[PDB]
Amino acid sequence: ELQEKLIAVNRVSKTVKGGRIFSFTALTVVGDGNGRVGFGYGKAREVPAAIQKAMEKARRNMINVALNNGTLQHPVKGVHTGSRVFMQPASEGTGIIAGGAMRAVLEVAGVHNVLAKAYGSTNPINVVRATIDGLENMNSPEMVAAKRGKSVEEIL
Amino acid sequence: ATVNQLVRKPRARKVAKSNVPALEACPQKRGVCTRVYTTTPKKPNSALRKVCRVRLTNGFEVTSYIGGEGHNLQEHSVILIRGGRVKDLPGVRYHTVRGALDCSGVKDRKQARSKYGVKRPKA
Amino acid sequence: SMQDPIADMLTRIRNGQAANKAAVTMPSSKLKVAIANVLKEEGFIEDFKVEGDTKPELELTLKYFQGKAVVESIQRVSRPGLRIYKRKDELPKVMAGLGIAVVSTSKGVMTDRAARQAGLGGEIICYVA
Amino acid sequence: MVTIRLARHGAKKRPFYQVVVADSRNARNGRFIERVGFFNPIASEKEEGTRLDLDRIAHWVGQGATISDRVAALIKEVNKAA
Amino acid sequence: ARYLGPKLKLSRREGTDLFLKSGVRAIDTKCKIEQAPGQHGARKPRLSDYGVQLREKQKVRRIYGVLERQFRNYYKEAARLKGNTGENLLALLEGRLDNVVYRMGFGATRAEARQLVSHKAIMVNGRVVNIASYQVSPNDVVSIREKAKKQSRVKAALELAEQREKPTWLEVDAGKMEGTFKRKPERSDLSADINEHLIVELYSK
Amino acid sequence: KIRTLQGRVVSDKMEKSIVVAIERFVKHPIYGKFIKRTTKLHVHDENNECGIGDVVEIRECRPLSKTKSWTLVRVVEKAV
RNA sequence: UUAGCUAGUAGGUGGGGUAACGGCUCACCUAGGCGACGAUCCCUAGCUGGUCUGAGAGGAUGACCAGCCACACUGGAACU
RNA sequence: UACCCGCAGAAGAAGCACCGGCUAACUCCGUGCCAGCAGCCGCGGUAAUACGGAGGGUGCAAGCGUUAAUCGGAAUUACUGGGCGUAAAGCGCACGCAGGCGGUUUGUUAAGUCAGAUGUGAAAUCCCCGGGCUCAACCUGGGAACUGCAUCUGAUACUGG
Repeated sequence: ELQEKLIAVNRVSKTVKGGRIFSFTALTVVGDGNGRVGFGYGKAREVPAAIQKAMEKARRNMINVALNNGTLQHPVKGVHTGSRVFMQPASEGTGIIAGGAMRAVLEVAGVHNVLAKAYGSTNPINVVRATIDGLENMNSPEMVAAKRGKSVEEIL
Repeated sequence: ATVNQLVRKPRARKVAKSNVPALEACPQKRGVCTRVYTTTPKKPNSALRKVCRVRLTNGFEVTSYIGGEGHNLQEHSVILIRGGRVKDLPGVRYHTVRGALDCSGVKDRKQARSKYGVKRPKA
Repeated sequence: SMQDPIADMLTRIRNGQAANKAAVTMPSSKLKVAIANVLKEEGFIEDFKVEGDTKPELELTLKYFQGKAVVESIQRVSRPGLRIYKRKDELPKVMAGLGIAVVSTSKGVMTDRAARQAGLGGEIICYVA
Repeated sequence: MVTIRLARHGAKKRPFYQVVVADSRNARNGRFIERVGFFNPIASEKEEGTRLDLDRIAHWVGQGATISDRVAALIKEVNKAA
Repeated sequence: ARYLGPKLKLSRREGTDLFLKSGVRAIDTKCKIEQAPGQHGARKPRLSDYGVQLREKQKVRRIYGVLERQFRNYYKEAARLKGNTGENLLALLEGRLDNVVYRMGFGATRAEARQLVSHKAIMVNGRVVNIASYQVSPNDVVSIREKAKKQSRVKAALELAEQREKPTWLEVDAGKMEGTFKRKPERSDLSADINEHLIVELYSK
Repeated sequence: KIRTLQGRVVSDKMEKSIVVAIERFVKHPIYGKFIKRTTKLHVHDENNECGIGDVVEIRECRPLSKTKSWTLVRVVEKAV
């Protein structure tokens, strides 16, 4: 049911008395092709075990993003430690205009038409954190209407 | 930062210099080589790079790398430099095109022939 | 010195929301009470009230929905260092129209949508969403 | 003097003339005071290959503008057909 | 301006059948369709994201026989037009003369249909049209010339055309050898295995 | 009905002529800030009634001299 | 890493001159006028509608087409 | 002349760059930090998917690479749109002219600001809907745009007098 994407796999290291110990880290994202998406970061000595840990961590701690019919609902910007990210809704059939980790997380998150841009450092972990941060605090018309106590027609 | 400060003194751009100044915004330049010699490269590598000191037609005196394997270049030969530095030699910034006015193409070359000026071998 | 009372008002609102204060108090002004009136009729603040005679003090009763604050982004747009004026055909839509932009027109100060309906531009005081 | 003439504005071997009111000293395709129409010499059927703003043309002749031989023939054709 | 190499090689590289042959014989009986061409074909290297976008674009381009310059012009035109970019590009690609000839079954393959158009055997609205890339519009009737109407390959392709699904946006009369393009084909009529959104984001870097 | 300008008088030493500073308020073309820009003009002043620091009203007329194409029509706020 | 520039120079009266206003020119009088919102000096450059790029704001540019200016071996000068 | 009709015959018509990563596409043989490659990281020192040749593959196509030059990526002069404890960056501290900004109430003015109208912003070019060359490039009808400037009338909330 859920679609899982592997974003970046790199080899981290650790020096001990014996010498260098090489470990692997796996950044993956999972989602239901709709408002549910979540990212996982796993680490192990082998890449299959790393990707498996990442998928288990990704399937938990997911969030609900109040998205439109196929796009976002307003231009929103997010930040997490090095990646000022900005994204806005686009018309039908323009695709996912995004780079690196952003493309994978958006695609799995179900949006199909979006203009995005990554400022600052484009580190994959930080941008996928910042992207879901912006998505998490993205207001919806019903939420803002109920929040301010007015009708959705009054706010349009 | 402040808009007042920018009004008093506008944002200075950064004028970029060319890394091939002897061409004078021309694609190639003709020159006569005053010396043909070899030199050793920088720290990681080790070889005898074939380079020639050429006097350009605009008065500049620059060094140019002779590409390919083997060359017939001797002094008083009119060659054509085109720009493009070699990372691993200090002060060599230009390449001499093979196949222009005196510099013959690299013999027995069957791949990337266009870059070294050799006619197509007839079957 | 204190050279922007409107920015000070927005800053008091933002800080009170962050600090979970029920109400904030500041020295009043005819423009502050006007923006407060706009916020109240747009559902951003619960109610406003001005007391005093010689040194009137305006008190804003803040609004909270579902634990967290309602106003999550409020920023001054035309500030004394750089004024911003926009014509009616190029007014901005804050948060795709879900948020509002307090714009001061000739017919009093109103929201951006009201200004578009009424067909006249003005000075853009602040965005609030 | 002020004249009303044709400006060759088209691709090679397929001309298209713009009827313009220009000062006669100037070049053919150059400066003009007011554009008053077109003439497509190779147009097919069902499409108007000539349209003249006869009100402005009359206004300029009243103002003292002369008229070219080809322009005279075109006005004659337009008035005969319409 | 035309690809003159082996046709089945392209199909093998794309993994699927790009309909580059008539369809009378089984594709497996002529090639190793599941295996990429060349010496190192057995291996399945992990394709990058740019790789999958480029593969989809090349897949469509080889399907319709268009070259890169023409295809980029098509993309620019589609992006210029109103609406969904992918549907507009697919419509523009589907509006070509030789493509419509193949859909109508006058030509077994698209290459055969292209040679038919180029060799002065097709007439759009009674006027002879020779350009393979000619865009046809709604309500246009296309037919073979009287001289070329007796060619064996044309009927040989019409019988083959029955084995494939019939286009809902066309009306063909196999006796008089004429068809009628009444509207531009909707995406739902097109084959759903083509992810055109990859091309529309590959070209808009 | 006719185009007319206003400005401070910055100099009146020369006979029958004064320098008038029109102070406009234009938005900066790039940074959007509104800045004051002045433009000194040589203005014909018949009878020499104008002094330093008086706001006057001028209109553009035919060229009196090399640098004089504007002339005053009245004088307001004559105080020191 | 150009801070001062200017004596027909800024203005007035009058005469001359131009198709026409005007230090355009001359006699006399006044000591002014330009300049930190960059005068003067140095280097570079024909200007514009536009062209390329960019989501935009901008950056760069002025070949073809069209508008204006200036020049015709170099430096002046008038005649019709 | 475009264009159309007829004749013989698949004949008279495919090359260029690349394949270690960025970057789509991999193996074998000769050479051993030599010859050489390179836009960056970097290969080659007698088992090179990185040099040269072959086979295979990838991208383009009457073009294909390299060079020169501009913008983008570069949020890397940041107005939109960056920062200054330690990464480059708070003058050693203060007074202060010119300059920038200014608490709160009322009246007046309308300069800044906003609305409407008029004149203007040459034609072409860009954009939209069509038409003509078999299509396209190209040519062309009408509209939009030219975000600007000037004048007239009005609004007075904010800034200025």
